Amino acid sequence: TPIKQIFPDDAFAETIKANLKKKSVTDAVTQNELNSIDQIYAPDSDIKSVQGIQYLPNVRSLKLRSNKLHDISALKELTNLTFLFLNLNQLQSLPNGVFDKLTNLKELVLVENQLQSLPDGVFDKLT
Amino acid sequence: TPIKQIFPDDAFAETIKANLKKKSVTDAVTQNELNSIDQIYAPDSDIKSVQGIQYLPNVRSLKLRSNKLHDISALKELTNLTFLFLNLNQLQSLPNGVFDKLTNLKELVLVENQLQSLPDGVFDKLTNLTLLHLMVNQLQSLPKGVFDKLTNLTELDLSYNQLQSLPEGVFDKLTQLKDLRLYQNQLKSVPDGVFDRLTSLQYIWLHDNPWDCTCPGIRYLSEWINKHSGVVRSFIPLWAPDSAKCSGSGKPVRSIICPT
Amino acid sequence: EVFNATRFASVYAWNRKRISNCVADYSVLYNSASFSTFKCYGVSPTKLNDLCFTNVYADSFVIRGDEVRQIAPGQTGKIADYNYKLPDDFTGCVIAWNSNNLDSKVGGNYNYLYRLFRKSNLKPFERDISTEIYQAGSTPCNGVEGFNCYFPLQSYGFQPTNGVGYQPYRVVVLSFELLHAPATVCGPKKSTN
Repeated sequence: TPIKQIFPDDAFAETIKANLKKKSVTDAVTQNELNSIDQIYAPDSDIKSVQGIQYLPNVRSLKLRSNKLHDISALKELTNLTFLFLNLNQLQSLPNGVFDKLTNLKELVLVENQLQSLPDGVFDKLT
Repeated sequence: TPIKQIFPDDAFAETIKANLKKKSVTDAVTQNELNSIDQIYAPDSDIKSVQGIQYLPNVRSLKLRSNKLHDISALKELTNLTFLFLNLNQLQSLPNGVFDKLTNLKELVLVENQLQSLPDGVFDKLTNLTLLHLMVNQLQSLPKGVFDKLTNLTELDLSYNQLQSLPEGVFDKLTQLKDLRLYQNQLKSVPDGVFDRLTSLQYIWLHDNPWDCTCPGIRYLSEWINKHSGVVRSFIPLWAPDSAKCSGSGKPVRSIICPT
Repeated sequence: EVFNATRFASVYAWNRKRISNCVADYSVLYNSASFSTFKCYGVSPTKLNDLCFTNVYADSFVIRGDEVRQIAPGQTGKIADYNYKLPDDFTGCVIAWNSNNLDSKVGGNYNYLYRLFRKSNLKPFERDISTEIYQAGSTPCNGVEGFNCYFPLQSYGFQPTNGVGYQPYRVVVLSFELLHAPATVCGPKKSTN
């Protein structure tokens, strides 16, 4: 049964239901089968609302061509990432405590690092 | 008005979501429909913590499961928990004062309890109970006249206990002994004053009872029931006529002179 | 052989019958009218011939006679949770036989010992007619007068003038499934004039 006031994203849901080219509309829906995609490939994907993402752990790398998204919430409890690409020019600080479990990161790109000072023991555990 | 902050714990929120088959957290419910809800299905309940339930005092069906929490002393501040139906002996410590507030309960049975000190006078003023359970009891002494006004005893379930003795003259006002069995027991004292006016009795129970041979107490009744030995049977496969044998003396019947 | 046997197999010696290619004569028992209380709902004359279950998967459980009418939604108990869970599909034919009157013997009936509680349930896709015994105490006293022992063998109380209200009842569940399996007969027809 159709329910109103559920999906905030129109373009994202439309492209999800269109790019896959499903057989028909009379099929059922679930969450485990829908969330089989862990790497989202959507050009200029500007999804901001990531609150309550604890029910969707399988995603690891999120691509965002959203220069406007300056929210620190994207890195408060997102510690499963292995790649970084943020065009946040006015980045004058880095959140602390995210290194508690970050051991699956392989390659990162940190351009325009305006940090004139560095913290102690920042790389100490990165053996 | 939006209501949030309902689930503080992250894992408890997921457990509630899985148990109550709620897909999302943006759904709306009403009080009148929930009040009519007398069935709640929360299978595979991974209820490790109880924090967060204090703000929902209007639930008719509950669910509780804890295999590690032996200190349940938090029950004192817990007003809405009525469904306590679990079977596990792993609970070694028994909290005190469980019965002080637990009056809102609908169904609650408990067996094989390690209650060392059973409070005296449970039936003082609470006479509104219909189905009473006297299961796994240890009351060794009873107040005198505690059952005076309680002439409404109709349903009696006294089996499955560790009863040892009975007070002197407990079933005095009770002149409606209808159905009772006294096996697997260790009775010490037979109540007195129960056969004085009970001369028009129609049911009598004497099986597996050590009647005293002290003359002239029960000699008449013993002889009368012995004369009708063709009806009374036993449990063990032994010669029935030889069962009726008084202990100790061994002399014949006609040679006994009853003193005094 | 079963429903007309004097020494009826007790509750602990029940037998499961596998019915194949056999059309049960429901029109005989259902119209016998020997039992006044025919609270059997679910059968119809126009759908009687199509009740040809290729694989009859019938489940049986035990309940006391006085508690059969005390079933209401939103209620739970250990009797139902220890033998078989009762769903909301309790509507069905009450196949209850009265064999208590046919098991009367001179000298009293002290050998009939019923077992109300079983260790496990009738597991699916498996057959079990075992006679395992469950005791209610850990340390056995073996009849010696002492502490921490009880008797699970309750006296039957078979008085000659006792009440007749202890008649047991059992209800079975019959659901039809159309799987990938053939069939040959579903019902006969009565020859005309």
